[PDB]
Amino acid sequence: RVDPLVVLFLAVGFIFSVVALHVISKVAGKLF
Amino acid sequence: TLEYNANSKLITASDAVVALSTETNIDQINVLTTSLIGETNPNFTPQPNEALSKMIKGLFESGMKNLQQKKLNEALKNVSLAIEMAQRKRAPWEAFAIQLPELHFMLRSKIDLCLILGKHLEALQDLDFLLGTGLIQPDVFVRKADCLLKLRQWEEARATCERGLALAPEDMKLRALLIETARNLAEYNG
Amino acid sequence: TNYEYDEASETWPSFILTGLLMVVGPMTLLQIYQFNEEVFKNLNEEYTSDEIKQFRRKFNIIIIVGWILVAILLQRINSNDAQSTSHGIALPRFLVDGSASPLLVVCYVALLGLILPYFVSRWWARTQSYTKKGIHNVTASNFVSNLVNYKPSEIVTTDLILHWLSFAHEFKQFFPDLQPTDFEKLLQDHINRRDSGKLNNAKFRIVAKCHSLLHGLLDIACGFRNLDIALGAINTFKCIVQAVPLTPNCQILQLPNVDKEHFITKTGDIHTLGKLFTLEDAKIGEVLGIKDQAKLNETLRVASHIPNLKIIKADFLVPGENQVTPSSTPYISLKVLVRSAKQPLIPTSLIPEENLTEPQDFESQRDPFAMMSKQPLVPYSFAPFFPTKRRGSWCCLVSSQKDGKILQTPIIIEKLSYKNLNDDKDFFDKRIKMDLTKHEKFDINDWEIGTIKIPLGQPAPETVGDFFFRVIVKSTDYFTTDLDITMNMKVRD
Amino acid sequence: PFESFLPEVIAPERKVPYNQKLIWTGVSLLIFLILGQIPLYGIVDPLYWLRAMLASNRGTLLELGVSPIITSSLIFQFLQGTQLLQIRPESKQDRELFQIAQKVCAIILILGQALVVVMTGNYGAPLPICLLLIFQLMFASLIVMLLDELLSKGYGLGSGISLFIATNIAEQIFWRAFAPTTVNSGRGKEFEGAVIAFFHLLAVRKDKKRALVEAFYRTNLPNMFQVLMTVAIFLFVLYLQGFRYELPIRSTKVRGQIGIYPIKLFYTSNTPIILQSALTSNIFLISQILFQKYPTNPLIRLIGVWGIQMALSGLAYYIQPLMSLSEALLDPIKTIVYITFVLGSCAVFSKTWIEISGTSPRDIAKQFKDQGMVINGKRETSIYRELKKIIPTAAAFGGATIGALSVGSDLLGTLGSGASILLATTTIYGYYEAAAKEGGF
Amino acid sequence: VEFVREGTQFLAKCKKPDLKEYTKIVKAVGIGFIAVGIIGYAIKLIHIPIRYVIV
Amino acid sequence: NDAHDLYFQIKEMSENEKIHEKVLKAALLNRGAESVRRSLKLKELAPQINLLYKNGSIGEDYWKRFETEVKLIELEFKDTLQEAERLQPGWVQLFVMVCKEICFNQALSRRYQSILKRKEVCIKEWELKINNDGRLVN
Repeated sequence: RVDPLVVLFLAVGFIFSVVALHVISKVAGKLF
Repeated sequence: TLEYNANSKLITASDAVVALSTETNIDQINVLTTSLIGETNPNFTPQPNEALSKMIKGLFESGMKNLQQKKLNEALKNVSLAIEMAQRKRAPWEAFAIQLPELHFMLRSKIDLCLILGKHLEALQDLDFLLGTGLIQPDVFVRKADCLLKLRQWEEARATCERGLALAPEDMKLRALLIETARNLAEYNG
Repeated sequence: TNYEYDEASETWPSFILTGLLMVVGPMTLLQIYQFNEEVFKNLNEEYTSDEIKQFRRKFNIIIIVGWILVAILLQRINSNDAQSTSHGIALPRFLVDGSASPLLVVCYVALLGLILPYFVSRWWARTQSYTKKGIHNVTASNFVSNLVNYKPSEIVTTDLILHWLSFAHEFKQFFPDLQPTDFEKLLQDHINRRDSGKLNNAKFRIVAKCHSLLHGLLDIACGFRNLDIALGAINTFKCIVQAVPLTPNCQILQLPNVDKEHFITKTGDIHTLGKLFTLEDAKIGEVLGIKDQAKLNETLRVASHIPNLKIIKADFLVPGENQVTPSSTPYISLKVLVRSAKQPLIPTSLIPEENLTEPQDFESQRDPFAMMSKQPLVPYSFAPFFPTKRRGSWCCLVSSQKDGKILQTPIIIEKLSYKNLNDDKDFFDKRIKMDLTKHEKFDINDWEIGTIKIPLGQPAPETVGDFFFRVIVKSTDYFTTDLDITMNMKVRD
Repeated sequence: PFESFLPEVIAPERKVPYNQKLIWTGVSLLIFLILGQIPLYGIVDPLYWLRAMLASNRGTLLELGVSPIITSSLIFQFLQGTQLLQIRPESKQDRELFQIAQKVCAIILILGQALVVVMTGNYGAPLPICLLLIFQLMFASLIVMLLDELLSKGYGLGSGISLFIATNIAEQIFWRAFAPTTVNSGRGKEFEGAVIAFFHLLAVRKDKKRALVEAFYRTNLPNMFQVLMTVAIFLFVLYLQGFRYELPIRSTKVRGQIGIYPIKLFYTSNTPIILQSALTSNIFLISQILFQKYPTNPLIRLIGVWGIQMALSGLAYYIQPLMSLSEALLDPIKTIVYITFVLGSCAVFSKTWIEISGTSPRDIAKQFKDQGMVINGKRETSIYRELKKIIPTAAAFGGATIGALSVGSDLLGTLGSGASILLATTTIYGYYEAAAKEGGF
Repeated sequence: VEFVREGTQFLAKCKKPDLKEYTKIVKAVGIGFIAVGIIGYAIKLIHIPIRYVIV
Repeated sequence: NDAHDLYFQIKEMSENEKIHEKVLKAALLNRGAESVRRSLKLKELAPQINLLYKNGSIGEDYWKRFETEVKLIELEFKDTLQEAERLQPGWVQLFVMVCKEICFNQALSRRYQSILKRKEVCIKEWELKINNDGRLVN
């Protein structure tokens, strides 16, 4: 049902979304 | 592409370049058609034909009678004709366990006759077919090794001798054939 | 806590010095710190074509840079001038607060999002398309599909196996322009020693890659329990290695310098190497039609240095017991005598009976293959037309004698001693015919008897009786004298 | 038994080669480690022992770590040991139901632990931010449990929890050596790593005969002596791992199967030291709690008194580990009683563990009876009598030497605790011996 | 006192690894442990400036 | 590589060229024999294929493709039986057995016919000099 590459993609996508949220909240203060 | 004849009802491929499997299937279908043409009943039984078997037996007896007349040449032609008729004019829906033993029994006589006459290659090929179609008996390995030694093929000769001895090592002929092959191969090498 | 970066460039130099020293030091330490005679490794290059040499040819500074970097940073530090605890870090300040503050994070997120997943996925897709044997998945699929709808009526020859090999998927990756028919034509030109003209660099590549393909085909054929295809595969491997068409008299055509138009027309009785060596050294040259002593010595040294085998004792063995017992796991023990085609026959009785028996010790009967694994490797083959250099190889496969089906995967042995072939024991010639066993230089303990052991992979039957087997040991580089023996396990309980 | 439809990774039908397994192990390790360095988003009691043992760190997506998985595994292990689960090996459906129940209870305990640490933690009582912070750690927990399932399915060299624990131990070791962080307290900036500050003092001090001995002692920060001692103890524990008793075995059902049944010196290596550590941890936890709650009592003063923090003048004072040779030479009776206790603990732990875990000599004799294997030069009715003469003594001596190694490391001042070093060494040696007996590069 | 006797007998009866095997063991385990520790150290080090810049 | 589409070609020719009815039954029996042979071949090859796959020498997709072919062959055979019943009323219990027999009969026929070619292959392989009457002249 789940493949290993699916697991790696989910993990990397989660970490990428977390870092994107962090950098967005950081740049929101500098821009506004 | 393929054409369909009217008066003969035999399907032929109209293409100029046709594959091998297609050709085999076309010939098989032609055989099935030409047999269903002769066989009239729609619900045909796998029971073999009687007149065909009688004709085959008659041709085989005509071939075998030439042995008593010490006529070894025309007996081969008669046996070959009988085998070809039994292979052709017999519909494939006849019983397998009844068509196979008759073919074996005729081909064994053909083997012995062809080996006696002096033809060795046709004999070797017939033995190869008979051994590959499901009959493994020490009455075949002896003749196979004999033919192989006659047509100068020593490695497969010793291989066949060993395979024959691995079934009935108490044979008095297989051991002599193995010894002869060993000596001939020792000369072939040294 | 709240770290304090190096804003005076006084702490990161020492850290970089440590990081570079810890990687250079071991490398400098490692740099400061750091059986079977082959007669063909010399004569191979003397008979290989130059067009093949060109193909075989065509297709530490880290320590120094680290040392000079350590020197530079040491001079930099030496030029430098330099209650509550104040935590800090060693990295410089501009690395985190200068104008390149987003550069580091974008580089990091790129390395995490593109380099890692893409390369991991590519490596995975590449390591999944390969089989454990060493061939592509499409090639194995083609082999299996061709062996499935294979009519037992057609007899296997070399042409049919080449036709099968031309459908190899790995040949399309090498040359997306060529077609399988082109591959068949190239392999035919190679076997018949025909010049391709322009595609020689492709013919060499495909011949070099044919090795693993034929090994995979042999493994698959043994897996389907088919003997004709295995024998044809080994014979085709011989043919491709030696670049000589499979004929009745081919062991003598694999020699370096012979002219078929003269040899075939002149003689018709010399088929093997032994019947050849039966003639004198001048008659051999006169028959082969080369009439060049300086060149006849080369072919005489080649034809007297390829290995012919002969069994001494062949029987089943069970590790730890003495007889074959029902539902037990025995292995096959072979005692071969690697001899050249020139030496006469040594009787079995002359063997001192000490080299044939197996030592019965726990360290020995725990793994009977450890004693075999001590034999030296086989020398380089005499393959003047094969592109690369190969070591000899012997394929030992076993089949049953009831029906004639292969009952295990083929075992490929590589360790063997050719000590019986060296030019020191040359007084043992077939032409002297003077009972050379009773010679002043003949000692039966000098002839080394190599050993070959094949694990059976299947237990003995639960019944009681004699069950026959057949062991075939064919060569893979020459056309030498192979083994075709029968053996039976006498299950007795 | 119930109905369940939840996502799970499927095991490969064929054996995974060594290189494909090693690369996947490395990649899973990299992902698990990166998960431990990124902090949460909605953020605005310190227990360093549990966070160092159970692979967790505060303020990151891996705050739960492998603790939720290890809790469920221990719970089901106890439930199977108490024979209440009555797990029968004759059916695979029961095994699959147990394996899926493992996950369905692990996820619920994850939810519970997360909710309680959020509602009780020092993050703050003040809804969408709370829900998003919950989902972050939720998805992280599912990721880590799925990665452990992957590593256990066959794509990895072995289990995931033990691997991650060994990696965190090795990482603490390496950080106690090459720490780039510095501390400036009056004298100046000094690296918190052994090799780093060592080379720094060798270079900048310009006084070799003094800087060498100054960087070699370093009474306040790790030095070269500790590194030498820990690498020496690592190598000695390595050399001690090859010790084993090889008794010759043969088969009687299928004749001709000769092999060796290896009996290592470290029979149950990982268990006794970890049980001793958990016991001592609970002990001093209870002692500190009761000493802080109760000011003074006869029994409270008898069990343990805390002062300058450390316990002293009590029973809990004796159980505390020795710091260095100074405390050893201070109270020899304390050293004697502590060493005797720490050795007897591992001894009785090895004994009870080999008796409970189903590896007692009686169970091994029964297993031989099942397989039909016998000793080379002995009889059938003598295998149990022979195993009674090997297994118990071997287990007791292995526990004793493990205790001795641990206390020697703790006394000589290694970079890390001897328990952690031994655990990591055993976890890696297991992978090595598995790859050796299986066959791989 | 007999405990040390049983222990030394068990040790004398065990199979001590020799040099040629000990070197392979130490090489393999050292490569594994160092590859673990260096990866851990790099991960714990690189994420400090990232944690400072982002957070 | 099958005669399955050949029978469909014959059927489509039937409605246009007004072909005989017996040739249709013949092609039907031929397809039935081919289906019987392929089913038997797959039944005999399943263990060896599974062993090669578990050994790890055949790839991962080929096992799935083979398992799919196993049920595809059964579907084809059931459809052929349904077509036979459609063509002749109550003609199923005899169809299976006549197919089972013609399968082996034509297999033996092909095996025998192949020797006409097999005879010259060995001649070319062994460089035999055979005159007429099949005798050797060395």
